[PDB]
Amino acid sequence: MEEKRLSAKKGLPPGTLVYTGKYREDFEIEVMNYSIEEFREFKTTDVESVLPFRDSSTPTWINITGIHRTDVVQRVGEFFGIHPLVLEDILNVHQRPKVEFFENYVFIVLKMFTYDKNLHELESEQVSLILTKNCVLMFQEKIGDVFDPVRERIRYNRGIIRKKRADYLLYSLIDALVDDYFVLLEKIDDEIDVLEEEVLERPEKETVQRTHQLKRNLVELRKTIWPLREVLSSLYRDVPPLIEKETVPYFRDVYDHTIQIADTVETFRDIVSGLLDVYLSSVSNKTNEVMKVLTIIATIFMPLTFIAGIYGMNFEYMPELRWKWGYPVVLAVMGVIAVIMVVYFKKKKWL
Amino acid sequence: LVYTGKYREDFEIEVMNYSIEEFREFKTTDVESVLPFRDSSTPTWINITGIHRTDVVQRVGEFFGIHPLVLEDILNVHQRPKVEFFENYVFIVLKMFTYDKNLHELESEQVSLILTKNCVLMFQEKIGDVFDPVRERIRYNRGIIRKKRADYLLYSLIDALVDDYFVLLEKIDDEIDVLEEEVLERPEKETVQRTHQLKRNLVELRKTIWPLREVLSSLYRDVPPLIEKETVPYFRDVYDHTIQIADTVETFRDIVSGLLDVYLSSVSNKTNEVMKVLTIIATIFMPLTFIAGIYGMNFEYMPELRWKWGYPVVLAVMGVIAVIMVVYFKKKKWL
Amino acid sequence: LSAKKGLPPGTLVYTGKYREDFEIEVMNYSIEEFREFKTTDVESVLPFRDSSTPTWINITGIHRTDVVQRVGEFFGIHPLVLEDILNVHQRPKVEFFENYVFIVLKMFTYDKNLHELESEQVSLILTKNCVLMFQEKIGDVFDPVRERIRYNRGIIRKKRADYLLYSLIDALVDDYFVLLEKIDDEIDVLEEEVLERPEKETVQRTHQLKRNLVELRKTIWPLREVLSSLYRDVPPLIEKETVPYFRDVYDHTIQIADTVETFRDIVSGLLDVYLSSVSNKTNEVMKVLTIIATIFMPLTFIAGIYGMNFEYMPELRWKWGYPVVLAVMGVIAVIMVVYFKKKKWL
Amino acid sequence: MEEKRLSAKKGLPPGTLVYTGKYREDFEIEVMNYSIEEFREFKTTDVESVLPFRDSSTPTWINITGIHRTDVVQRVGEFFGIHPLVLEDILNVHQRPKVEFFENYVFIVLKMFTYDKNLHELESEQVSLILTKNCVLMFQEKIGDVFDPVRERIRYNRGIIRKKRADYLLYSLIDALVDDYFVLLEKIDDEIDVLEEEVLERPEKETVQRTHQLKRNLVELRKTIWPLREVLSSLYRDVPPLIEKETVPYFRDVYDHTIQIADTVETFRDIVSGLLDVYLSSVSNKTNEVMKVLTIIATIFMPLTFIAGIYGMNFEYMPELRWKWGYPVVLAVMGVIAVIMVVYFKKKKWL
Amino acid sequence: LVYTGKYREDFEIEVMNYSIEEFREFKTTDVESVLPFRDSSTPTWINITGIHRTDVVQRVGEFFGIHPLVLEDILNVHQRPKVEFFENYVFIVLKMFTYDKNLHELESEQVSLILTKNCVLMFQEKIGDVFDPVRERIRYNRGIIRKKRADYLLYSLIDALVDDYFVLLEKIDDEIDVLEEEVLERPEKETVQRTHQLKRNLVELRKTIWPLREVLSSLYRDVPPLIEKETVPYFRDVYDHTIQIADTVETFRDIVSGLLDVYLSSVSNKTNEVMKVLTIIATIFMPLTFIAGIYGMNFEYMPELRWKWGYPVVLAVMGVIAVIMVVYFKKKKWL
Amino acid sequence: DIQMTQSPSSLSASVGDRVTITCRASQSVSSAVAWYQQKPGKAPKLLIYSASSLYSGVPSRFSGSRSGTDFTLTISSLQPEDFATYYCQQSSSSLITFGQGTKVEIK
Amino acid sequence: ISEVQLVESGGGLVQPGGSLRLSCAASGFNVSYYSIHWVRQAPGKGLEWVASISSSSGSTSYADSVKGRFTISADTSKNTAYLQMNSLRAEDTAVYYCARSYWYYIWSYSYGNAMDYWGQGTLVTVSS
Ligand SMILES: [Mg+2]
Ligand SMILES: [Mg+2]
Repeated sequence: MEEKRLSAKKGLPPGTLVYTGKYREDFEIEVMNYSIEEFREFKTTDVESVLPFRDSSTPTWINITGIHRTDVVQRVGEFFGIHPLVLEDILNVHQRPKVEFFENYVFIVLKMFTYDKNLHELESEQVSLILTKNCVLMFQEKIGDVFDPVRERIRYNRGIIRKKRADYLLYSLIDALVDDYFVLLEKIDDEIDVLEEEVLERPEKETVQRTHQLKRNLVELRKTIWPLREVLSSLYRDVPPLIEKETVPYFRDVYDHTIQIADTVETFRDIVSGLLDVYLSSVSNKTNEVMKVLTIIATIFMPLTFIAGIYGMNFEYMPELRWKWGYPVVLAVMGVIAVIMVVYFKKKKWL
Repeated sequence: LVYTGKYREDFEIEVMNYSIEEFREFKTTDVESVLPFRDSSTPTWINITGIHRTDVVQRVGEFFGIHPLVLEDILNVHQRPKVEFFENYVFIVLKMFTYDKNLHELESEQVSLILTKNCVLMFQEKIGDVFDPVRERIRYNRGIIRKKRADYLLYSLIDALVDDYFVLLEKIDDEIDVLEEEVLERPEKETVQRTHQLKRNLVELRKTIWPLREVLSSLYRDVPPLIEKETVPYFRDVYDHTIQIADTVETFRDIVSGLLDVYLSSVSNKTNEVMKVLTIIATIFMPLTFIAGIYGMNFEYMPELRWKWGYPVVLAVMGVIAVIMVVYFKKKKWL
Repeated sequence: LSAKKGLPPGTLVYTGKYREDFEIEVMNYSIEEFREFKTTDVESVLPFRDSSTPTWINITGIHRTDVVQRVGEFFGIHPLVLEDILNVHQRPKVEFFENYVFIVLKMFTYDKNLHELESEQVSLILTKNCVLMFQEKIGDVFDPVRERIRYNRGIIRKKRADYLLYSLIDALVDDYFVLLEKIDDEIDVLEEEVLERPEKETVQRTHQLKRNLVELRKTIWPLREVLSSLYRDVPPLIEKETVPYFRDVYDHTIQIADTVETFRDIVSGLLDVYLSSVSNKTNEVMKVLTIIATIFMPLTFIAGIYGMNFEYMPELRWKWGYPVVLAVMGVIAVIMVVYFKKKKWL
Repeated sequence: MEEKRLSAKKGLPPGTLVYTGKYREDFEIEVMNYSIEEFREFKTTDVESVLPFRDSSTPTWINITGIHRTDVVQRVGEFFGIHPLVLEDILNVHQRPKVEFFENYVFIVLKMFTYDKNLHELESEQVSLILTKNCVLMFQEKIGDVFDPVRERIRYNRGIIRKKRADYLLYSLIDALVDDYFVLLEKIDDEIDVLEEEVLERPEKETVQRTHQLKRNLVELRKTIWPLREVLSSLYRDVPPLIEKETVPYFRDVYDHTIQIADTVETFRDIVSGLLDVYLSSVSNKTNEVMKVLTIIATIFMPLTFIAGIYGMNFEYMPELRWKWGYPVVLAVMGVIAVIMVVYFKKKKWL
Repeated sequence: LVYTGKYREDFEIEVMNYSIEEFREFKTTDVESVLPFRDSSTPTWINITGIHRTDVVQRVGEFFGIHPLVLEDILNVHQRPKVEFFENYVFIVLKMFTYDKNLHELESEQVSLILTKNCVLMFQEKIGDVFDPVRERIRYNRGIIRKKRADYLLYSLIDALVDDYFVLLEKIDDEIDVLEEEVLERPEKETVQRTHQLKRNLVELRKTIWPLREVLSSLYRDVPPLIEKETVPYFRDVYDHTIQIADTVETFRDIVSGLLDVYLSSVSNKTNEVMKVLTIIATIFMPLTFIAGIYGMNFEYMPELRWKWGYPVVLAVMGVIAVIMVVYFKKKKWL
Repeated sequence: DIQMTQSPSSLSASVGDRVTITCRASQSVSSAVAWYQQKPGKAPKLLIYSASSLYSGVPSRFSGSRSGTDFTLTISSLQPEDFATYYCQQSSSSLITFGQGTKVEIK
Repeated sequence: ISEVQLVESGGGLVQPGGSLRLSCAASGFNVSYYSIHWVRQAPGKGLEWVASISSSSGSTSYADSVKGRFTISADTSKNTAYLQMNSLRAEDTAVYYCARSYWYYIWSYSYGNAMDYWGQGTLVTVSS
């Protein structure tokens, strides 16, 4: 451990925070300040319209879609007292989920996944949350998230979310993320069902490529889901003063959910390995059949050619004047040995 | 309200009332009129078969004050089993399964039950359940089931279901043993898809059993609202049975995972043996054919003559080269 | 075949593979007084439940339900655990009660020569100061406890029946240690066999070893469950002083589980080792076939070429004739041999 | 039977102090009674002059090397007031890592790992720590540990080891052990990389032999690593009265180090699992090359020997009577067939 | 003391004594020139390129008050980059790289640095280094290098070496892009060898770059009396640069492993193809040459007269059997 | 420094055709190459950045590629408003440099 | 608020050797969080890079052809960057474009920037 400082970079001025991503098509800010009685929501683009809600009596939810504009991120972090290294972590995308507990806020890094049925690619969007005393700050890369049910609960007064503080808002966001992971695993179920129905009767190299792609996706999901278990454990077992003594059982429930998700991921990886093994066994069996045909034809015919060669030389002194002309006896011997070899093959159950 | 169930061939109602002294069995062909109507005086058991007649469910919900949400959740087949608890009744959902020796595919359909004070209600979908021993021991008045209360009947229902799960597990074990013998002794083309399908069935059975173990764990030690405290050991027995079922399913998945690989290994060594035979015959006979071609060349200045029985000399040299080849393979232990 | 079918849950039927013997032997011990006698009469040793000193009761070979029913009725034992004890296809399970505690334990035996695993269940019941165990056969692993109590060694004679229960469980765990050592021996032998000299029976041996390991794990994990239950929650009959010994046995069980998982992983890798070895052997045999064929196909081809039956050829003389073909074929063969030597295929 | 005897001390009463390992050659007893300005080292051989150091009001690091001598361990346990079960745990080499919080002391079981670069092998030496009041006991089997950094910190006041109590010394020992675990992880990574290279390039029998050895080493190492996380989590989460509350964040840092160890070990396990599949694929590629050679030779020389045979039977009606330069034209046909077969194989890119 | 490696012995000494006001530089080839430079308060940079000749390095070893073990380490070129702190100086082991694009070869060269008070030691083994920017900075007073002590010179040398690693990463990035383009589409027999060479180079890179990060960490984390606290942030920056290098190397290795895997898959298809070719060719020909051999025998009775010109009948039956096996191989989708 | 050589320096093509403009780097630039276009009398406009990625607010007909030190801008189909001058630019170093340009006119 | 716009003014006729400063007014964004570039284009010539400035760190970078003469600076309060030209030679007669660039990520070691918005160009001519 050591003191937190803005890490230096080569070919880059010290004060620059760089968005480590590839989504640069959109930007907006969602604000949902809700009390137990009334709530007001809006969408803006000016940064300064959301700064007043830092010292908010009631919980407020700020959703800054689009971090490619680092200016808004830096301004919000400066106004909310966020550490510069935390802002660097927000803009950095190529990193694993984590939390860092500070004096005034907790900083959670999370991942969102979307599965495409065309060519079977898995895409990861990093989402980060900051739980201050009276607000939740959420940053996203691009438009399109999974917290729509939480928004519906906030707007329609379904549940206890309006009667609770920002810690319940954080819990609801994490729960929505876990539900998204469950739906993603269902989609992987559908993909594995398709792969099963294809591999058994249509084996080829494209099936190998698809199987390896699915295995890579499973590896990525495990690598990103294990730190989710770590982070939920650290949330409900190392509770800071920001998180109330209550709502801890909700964090425990989410931890149980992520344990279930990790176990499901492991079983999925085992199943895809089994599919690969089935394909290997099938191609090996085809190789067996080809080997069997080749060795059977060789076993049947090579003795025949060899004996034809033995009696096909020219020495001018051979017992070639025998009863029944000899040559028919040679053919009878060859037929007998050929049918003997065929009978041995039939006894060993080849062809 | 809406169900995905594909079974609508038959519809019937199984209603009967049994008391300490006398028992009645009616099995009316229609709803007619439920004789108890929350009498709470004698132990009763009402069962209905068929879900297409949704009027029965609506009527019993109106009479018994059943929640609309759980009633909607009844008409679901893709939903995993779960449990819910309320003051007047408990919401308990389980599932049925059946395995045959020909189709090699499990048949899945759902049966759920609702428990009320001195009133047991459940919805059945397909006739021919595993409840025959329970019905027979009710009719013949054996054991202590025909004594009092209704939670004992609920335990009997759950116990009959887990016994059906046990017999299905035994059939699965027999199939695994047969398939293992097939893999170890006579591998063939269909065995690999048989193994994969059986692994899929085991995965499905695990994904179904684990929520069942969770439900039976939630039933016990949670201080249920209206259940006699004298029926806890029976819930403990079914919980232990469910735990053993889960462990057996896990072992089944492991054994099938091993079975696929032992099949692949036997296949590979079969390829090895085939190549052993081919290499042996080729190596033994190709040089002999080459020698025969050499000693049959059409050259007129041919050194060979009656060189003290040159033909036996050729036969001797081919014999000795053949024997050295075969002893080389014997030393190599290929044959 | 583990199913009671359509029977009442309070049935006292017995389900055991062995019915040959039915014998009882008991030993009652105190701080300074010890007793040891074997009697086949049930009522001879039955009235010992009203005693202030710990007693050890052994009723082996319970193929008769009447004696176990009488023991349960005299001790005020519920018929459900009577069904539990009178069944052999049950996982090791623990349940508490107001006046006693019921324990299910498994005893094993491994046959090295033929490589099969034998499972036998031993159920221990502790009540006040009475320790009851029931076996299918004769011959138990609790013999070290017998020599401890007989020879007055250790601190077993001073303590109560709780320490006796601990001693019996510890003896069973030690038996698990020794049988797991035998399993490790078999794993070492099988890995050496599957590496150095693969054969047809190695794959069936690997399958059998995996079977034995999975059965062993299925037995051991409930042992972890029962020891955890006895450790975390102390029954009123179990003395508070003897909790650390139960903690020690819990550590023993978790160690057994860890090494069982290790053995499972090794046996899982053994089949990959076998596949690698058989692939190497296939590569070698194909190299041999390729060498022979590449040497001899062109030579017999040329032999056929210089032995055809056309009307005109350089048959009469060609660079002195017959030795030329033999020399050129020898040169071709040596060229192939040196090519293969350069490619180190020989 | 080797020295992995699990059947050792089976028919023995509890609390019997029996050593169950291999190291009996060396013995050494150390004392390091450092204070806020002064320090003392008393490295003696007899246990009779180390007992009065428990009552001293200053931190002390009493290291006893060599647990084969049951006399010294029994005497120290008797005088300090250590339960005989703890002592027999200390002697028992095969003990799983664990932490036990007794009323008067904290007893810790760990393992120290030694690796050989030249020989593909792995060892494991147990170490046990007992923190009782203002002292930290120690028992280890053989000479040679990783706690030289802590000894150097004690000798010269480099850090804060001389300004803290015994629990900080326990921390320093734990951290040194975890750092040695890092370095041995690096060594295992080196051998994993060399195995990947060898499997990819030069497959043989020794490759799969030492790959099996490596898989065994990693499974043993993972089995040992996993309880370490639980031990440290018990160390900082449920704080015992014997650990100062200021030391807890330090143990949290070491716990995070163990988290990283576990993740890296899982990655290594996945790589080693894929290693044998890589080996199978490589050897199959080699047999593909040799069979390509065989198929090429057969293709070039089978039709030619056929058509050599077809001209040479004892037929009288064959136009072999030099109809149109029969011998040279058939040789030219054979050469043309060989050339076109070579061109076909070049088109298929089999050379 | 012996030299482990294999490079050419070219013993050349460079001396660069500099101060804030003005510097002084001379290039000589005698050992005695660098002995009297242990007293000047002005920092002095000493170079000895020809480390092969152990005489000069030994004279340095006894004159500079250092243990012969570090002399053995200096001569040992097969050493990972590690740093040693001593009561009077610091010894740092680094590695310099040179990647030839033509041969795709990644060469290495160990350079060691020793920092005594008011002087810096440096031992190459081949002509040519990458610390020329530091030389220009010292010569032309381009920075604050002449306003600072020898710790700043050590920092500057390490930083220039890190910049060299950055240039190496740029070259390897270009190569990885090209090789990925060649592997993903239009494979060839040389691309696999190129990929193996790239993987070996990346393994060498990581094995030499992780100890560099550890050295920088152990350098700035603790401050020995030789180093001032002023350079600690500078060494922190160098540590961050090494973090960048390590992350890039890891990503590149992952990419290269993916390219290796995509080629490694699908070998059984090639095996099946070569089986198809060999079996089809060898099956339609062995019976044919067998018939040719039977009719090529030397028995006298065999009927070889007229019979519709003779050989037409055997040719006809031969073509018939050939097309029979051709049609058979058309089945099973082989052809 | 680092130099780009953009060829051709003047291109002629008709609407609906495919245009390929390639510029090569004197040394390594790790895909830090961006493309611009400038109609005469107006400031340049960004088209492609990172040598592959299409900018936000430009037509999808434009594309960019990288092959070692070769960078190609390809238009799937020309348009009457696409007849302008195209440039290269490297930004790997702190000193960024432009290609000499490539004009496009009708043919 | 409003749209991003870079505005340049102050470029015009100058005798050779005469120093004139160019100011790049910026609207729609804060100059502190971005890097402001200057780009020069002679009549009938390609684009050429001339200077750069990092306001949040004071880091400057100049092209070789103009290094030492041109000096770049940007005061945060006025939200405008300045490029001071002196000893302006005759070869520098051109039109000056002021731009704004953002950093993007390729690999851990490699970074590159691209210019979103340009101005309109001040025609700095040198004659007599
Ligand atoms: Mg012939
Ligand atoms: Mg002939």
